Amino acid sequence: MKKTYRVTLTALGPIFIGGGEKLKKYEYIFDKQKKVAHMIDHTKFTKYLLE
RNA sequence: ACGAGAACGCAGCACCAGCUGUCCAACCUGAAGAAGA
Repeated sequence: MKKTYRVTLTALGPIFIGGGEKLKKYEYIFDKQKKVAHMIDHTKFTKYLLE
């Protein structure tokens, strides 16, 4: 008979799996001043470009 | 100078009454973004 054993994932290491791909820095910011990176949303960017 | 002549087989009348094209059934099965960029 089926049972229930709850399991967790203490991902001590960083993870990568594929769901898609993106090209060079045309919609994401790769800063180097304070060493941070950024990825954009969609709707706010659309409104920003509209204005 | 016909066993003759004259004489609508015609008049009234709903192929109609009741009746679920319904019942059961999963659009379901099997299938890593890796890899020497």
